[PDB]
Amino acid sequence: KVFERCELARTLKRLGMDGYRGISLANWMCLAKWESGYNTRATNYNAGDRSTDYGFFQINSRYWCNDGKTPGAVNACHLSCSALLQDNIADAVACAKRVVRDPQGIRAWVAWRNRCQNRDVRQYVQGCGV
Repeated sequence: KVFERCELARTLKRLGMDGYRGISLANWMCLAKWESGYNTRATNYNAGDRSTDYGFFQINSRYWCNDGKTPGAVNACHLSCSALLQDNIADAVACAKRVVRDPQGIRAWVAWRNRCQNRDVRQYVQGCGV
């Protein structure tokens, strides 16, 4: 599913993502925009460590989900990676909350640091009424 900007903003909000652990909704939006363009079926394989990133948040299989084909994988989110390619984002949001509970916070995602950190991200939610 390819969410439309404000449709995702409103949903992330009802799922308690706005201000989750100090992270603004505009920031979760910025991450999602650069990670998948709001596409829940997005995937990216990493030849280096043989892992794959899944979903709109691009959650990696080496540490967060189990896809059954990644060496030395840990399943911190305790979920099949396939659960993160679904139209219903409840599981992706729950697993994103776990990722940010770690010391690094949202800085775990390189795209966020390169494209969102310390920048104006208000555009991501302006007009959504959130």
